[PDB]
Amino acid sequence: WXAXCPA
Amino acid sequence: FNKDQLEEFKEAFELFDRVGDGKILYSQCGDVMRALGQNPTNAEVLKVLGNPKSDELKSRRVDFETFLPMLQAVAKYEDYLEGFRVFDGNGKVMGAELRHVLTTLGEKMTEEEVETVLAGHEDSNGCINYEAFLKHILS
Amino acid sequence: ETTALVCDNGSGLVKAGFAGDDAPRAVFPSIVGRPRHQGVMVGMGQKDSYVGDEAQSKRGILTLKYPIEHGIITNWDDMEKIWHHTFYNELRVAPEEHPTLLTEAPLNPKANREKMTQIMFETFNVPAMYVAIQAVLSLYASGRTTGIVLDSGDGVTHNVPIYEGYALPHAIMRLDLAGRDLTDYLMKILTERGYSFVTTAEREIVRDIKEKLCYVALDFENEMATAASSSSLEKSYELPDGQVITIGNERFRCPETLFQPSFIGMESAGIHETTYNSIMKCDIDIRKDLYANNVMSGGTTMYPGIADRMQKEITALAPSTMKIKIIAPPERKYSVWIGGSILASLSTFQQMWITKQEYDEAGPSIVHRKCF
Amino acid sequence: ELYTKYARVWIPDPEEVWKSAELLKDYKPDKVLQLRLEKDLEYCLDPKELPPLRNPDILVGENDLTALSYLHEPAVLHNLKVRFIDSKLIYTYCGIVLVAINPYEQLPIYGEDIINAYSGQNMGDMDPHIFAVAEEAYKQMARDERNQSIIVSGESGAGKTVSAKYAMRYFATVSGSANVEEKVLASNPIMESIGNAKTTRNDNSSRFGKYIEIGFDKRYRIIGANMRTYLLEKSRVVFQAEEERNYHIFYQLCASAALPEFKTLRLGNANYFHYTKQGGSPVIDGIDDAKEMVNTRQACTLLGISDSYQMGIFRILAGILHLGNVEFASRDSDSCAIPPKHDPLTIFCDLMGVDYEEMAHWLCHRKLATATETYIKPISKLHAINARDALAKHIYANLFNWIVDHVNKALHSTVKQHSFIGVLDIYGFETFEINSFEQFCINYANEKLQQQFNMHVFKLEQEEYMKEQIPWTLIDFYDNQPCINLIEAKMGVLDLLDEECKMPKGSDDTWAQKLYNTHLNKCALFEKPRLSNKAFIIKHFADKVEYQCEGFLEKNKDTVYEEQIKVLKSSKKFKLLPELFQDSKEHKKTVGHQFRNSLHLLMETLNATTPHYVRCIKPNDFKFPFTFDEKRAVQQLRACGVLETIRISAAGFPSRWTYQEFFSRYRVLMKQKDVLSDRKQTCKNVLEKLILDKDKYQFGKTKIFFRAGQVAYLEKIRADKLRAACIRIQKTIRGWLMRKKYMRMRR
Ligand SMILES: Nc1ncnc2c1ncn2[C@@H]1O[C@H](COP(=O)(O)OP(=O)(O)NP(=O)(O)O)[C@@H](O)[C@H]1O
Ligand SMILES: Nc1ncnc2c1ncn2[C@@H]1O[C@H](COP(=O)(O)OP(=O)(O)O)[C@@H](O)[C@H]1O
Ligand SMILES: [Mg+2]
Ligand SMILES: [Mg+2]
Repeated sequence: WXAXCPA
Repeated sequence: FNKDQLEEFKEAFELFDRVGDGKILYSQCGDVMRALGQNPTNAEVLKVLGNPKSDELKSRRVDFETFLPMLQAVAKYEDYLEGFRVFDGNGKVMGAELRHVLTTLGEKMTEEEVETVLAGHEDSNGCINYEAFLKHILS
Repeated sequence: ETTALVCDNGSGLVKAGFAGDDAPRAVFPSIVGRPRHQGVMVGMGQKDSYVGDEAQSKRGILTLKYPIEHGIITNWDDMEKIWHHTFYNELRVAPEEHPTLLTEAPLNPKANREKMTQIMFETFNVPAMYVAIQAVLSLYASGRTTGIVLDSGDGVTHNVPIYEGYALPHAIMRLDLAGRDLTDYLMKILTERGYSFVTTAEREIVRDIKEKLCYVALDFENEMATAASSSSLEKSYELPDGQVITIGNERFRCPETLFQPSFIGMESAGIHETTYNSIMKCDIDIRKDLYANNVMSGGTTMYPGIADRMQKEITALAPSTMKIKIIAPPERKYSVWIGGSILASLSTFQQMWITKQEYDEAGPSIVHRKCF
Repeated sequence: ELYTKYARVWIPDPEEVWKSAELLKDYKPDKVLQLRLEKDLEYCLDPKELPPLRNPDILVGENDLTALSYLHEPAVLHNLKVRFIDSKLIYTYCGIVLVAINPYEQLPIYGEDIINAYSGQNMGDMDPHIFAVAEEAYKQMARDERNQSIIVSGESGAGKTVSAKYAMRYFATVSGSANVEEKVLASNPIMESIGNAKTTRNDNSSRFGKYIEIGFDKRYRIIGANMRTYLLEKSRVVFQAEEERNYHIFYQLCASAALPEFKTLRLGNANYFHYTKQGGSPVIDGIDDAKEMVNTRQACTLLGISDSYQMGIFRILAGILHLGNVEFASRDSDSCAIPPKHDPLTIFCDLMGVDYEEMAHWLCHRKLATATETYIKPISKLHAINARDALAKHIYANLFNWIVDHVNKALHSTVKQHSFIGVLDIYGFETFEINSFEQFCINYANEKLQQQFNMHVFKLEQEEYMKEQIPWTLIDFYDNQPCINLIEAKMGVLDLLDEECKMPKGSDDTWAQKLYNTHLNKCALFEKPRLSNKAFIIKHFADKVEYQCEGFLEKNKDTVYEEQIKVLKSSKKFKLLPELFQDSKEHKKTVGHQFRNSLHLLMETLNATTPHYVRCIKPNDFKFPFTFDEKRAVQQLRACGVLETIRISAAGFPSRWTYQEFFSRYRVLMKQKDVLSDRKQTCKNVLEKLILDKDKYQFGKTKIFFRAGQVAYLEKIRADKLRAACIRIQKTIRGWLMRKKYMRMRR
């Protein structure tokens, strides 16, 4: 993703 | 009309009086006018008569004095020729066609009147010289 | 005439085809392989990279990337390869000639739609395109205007209610659990039985094991008692090399983590409690008619017995006096594609496309306002 | 002025659609009208309108309806009435169109001497007759060697078959002989039995367009006939509205059933079966269907279809009827099954040589193939019923096409055809109290046919103008295309109809709603009925027609699952069934789409050709010889589009005269001041005087073209002049007879 999760 | 004319017309009127009371019927008035040299249409005759009903036209009787204003009112060539040239272009007219149009158009006449007027005026082919017939009937 | 292309990026499998027919004529994994080992032989025709079924055929030597993780496109340079391969190799069609329809999960980052549009207009010169929610397309697929759609593929799980064709955006739930992180859990339990699968190729072996042997327990504790007390439950699978592996409680234990995500260690509750919480976020007048239609979609819902496990525990949550009906057609793996195949063939939908004129006028920002 | 004392006018009447009057007072401009009738009346001019003003009697009864110097419903109806009743003529020309009135009586006119009398003439030469159109076709072909169409239209029973028969009899008589005519005529009882149905208004209505081609060799002798068919009304096979039957063959078959061979088919009575039962009306007055069966089999035998094939056809029709009784029990909202040992399906399999277990499986399931993988999944009772009815329709349409191909095999002959003349029996524009998908398709085909007619007549008028050296821009044109685009364009009525079939939980209610959203204020020809939400109105070329939405989705749905026909193809019990099927997207097409394609193939076949037109009308409801009813005739002149052809012609220049015939009539009119040695310039001077404006009339090379009003006005003034002359003559003649009578009175 951009913050929380990895993608 | 002068006194002489009124006297001649009254005498003629009295010749048409078939009852002796000095009167004619309304329906004879037109006939008397025609006998005196006028050529009014049936419409003109009924108009000067006041568009009479059948009953008074056939049985009401008028003397010369009442007839006279009507004669006055009615009283007060090239078209005739063109009218005949309508039905022609060798200057002739079939007798059958002239008979049909005179007995079926306009103020229709009887077949006997047409036979009477046409007698001796048609040639062997059955053609009428209309200029001669017109001059003849106008003389 | 001219006929829309219909494409679903998903995660894992790509599935693509022409609108107005009944199943996709290209299906292949969205996978890019690059060769890592030293190449010795000279004049072998050795190649930059492989896509889809090529990469899995040769996957011994390769490293396998997935460019889409959790329904987000993480790498674009691979994804352009995957689309290029789909249109030219898989469909053998020039994309100038056909409008294209593209598919996405809800609540994913805005810029995913911008870039996914920009690449389709600028590089392919696709004459018009639309981007549609997976869940919405599953209703067109199953033939309803009403229902709560539970959808899980690889990557993202999401729930959307729809009532007579009005979506209820405040009640959409999304969960990252499904599909890949079941397999990453299955690796870790298989290690407990003495087998170790690390490489990206072994991850594809585990994924095939999962697809063959897993099934959802009707009661998890009863069946764990049975599998402890018995060998009756135990099944064996032959690895590609001909070694043979034998699997007990692990096969039901793996998909149970969909219902108890605490096993992998996520915060949130399982798919049933997000389904019930989603209905709870709907206004009380509709709820009966969402309980009366529940539509499962995408391949992670294919596990045997998952339907009756849902109906059983949702019934236990729900008010007692109501129908709970779970609808799960056997076709459901392709439902999102079939629904987009239906949608793109409607006549009303031909006004809906983003056309190239509109992109030139507005730039890719238009996709937000024109599309859902 | 237009209205005068002693004019005549038409005024409306309930008993006979128009009654005549004389106008008893001249018009004065304003509200009140005094009329005298065939007996005394007063009438209001106001709702402005003035009543249609009657033609002069010299024009009444003329062979050409455009010779009339007023054109109206009443003037046309009167000309046809007097020509039929007094002349006992049945043929009349309107413009290019020939109008044919069914006499229900034999006439001597068809004799071979009259056939030879028509041969080689032009049309204008000779008094109207059906032979004149075939003669024009034949010589147009001889000259210019484009193939020829002759097109015959009107409600069936207006005589379209006998109008074809005489054209065949003409070509066979003139060209020399090859026995086509008798063999083609012998085809009719089968193509009727498969193609004709009862309807609420009618019996033996042909529900399909039948195109016969007559072929010619390089001598222009008859080689042979070819036959094609178009626009089959497939939906009638599975559905009927109240007081309609299915196609005759189903009933003729049912009435056979007790006869020895058909016993093997286990047929019930005519209303045992779902497809025959629905309409209400298994029996017809004056038709013995069991008798007509014999004539059908005999017409098979004379065209060389053996009883081996004949019992195949009747087995297939028993197949369809038994199939219709198959009935589904729903075992879920999403699934259904055929209840065990279902007797209709048992008999259907025993007839068709297929396994009960695979029909029963495939009827309740449908099958989908990914490239690697295939899924077999259930379908609702509603889709199962739809798919069964689509199978029954698809069998029927294939059987019909096979019987047509075998008749083509009988009729074809070896010689390579140099050219053909082709004769089209097709149904006319139609309206009933209730209108439905059948009427919507019939009226759309009749709008394409009307668009051809209207454009061909326009083109011929541009030719006729420049042959007479007149500027085309005077010529006006009228266009169906706004309505055609309304029906068939993208976002049209048929488009959204085919959309609502695929849509999830589409229905007639949401379809009607989609129509009202798309068109209701945005298009001029589409109108919602004031008090209903389930109907719409189309303004057609002839008329406004109100359609109910209620049926269309269940009639327009067609899809056929491949697995069912892939079962039927397997059948090795009897020869014909795989011969029919052996023949992919088309199996998904709706009925409205298959109809629109069949209509495009028809319109291609006609646009290749040069047409000629015949229109037929059925003058009384009850087949009385040489009796006429104005109230049917006014209907059928609309149903044949004649009255819009008349409204088109009455604007512009409907009246045409040759200078010599004009001068022949009107020497009477003009005085010798103005006659010239050029009659043409003479007549130009005459009209320069006697009509105020050239805007009403034009001069060309050989003819004067007048707007509708002008000639009757001239006939007024000519007749009144003629009577003026008569009056003066006859009064003078009578006056001279009074002079003679006065001379007798003196004697
Ligand atoms: N010129 C004519 N001479 C004699 N009878 C005629 C003529 N025109 C029509 N008919 C009659 O019209 C009736 C019905 O016309 P016809 O077309 O023969 O009926 P059909 O066989 O059902 N064909 P159709 O109803 O038009 O599909 C028959 O009884 C014919 O005899
Ligand atoms: N028949 C099956 N049984 C169980 N799991 C499956 C099955 N088929 C696919 N899967 C798993 O589900 C995921 C693929 O689902 P899919 O619907 O193709 O994803 P997407 O919707 O992103 O295309 C993968 O993790 C795959 O292992
Ligand atoms: Mg007929
Ligand atoms: Mg007949």
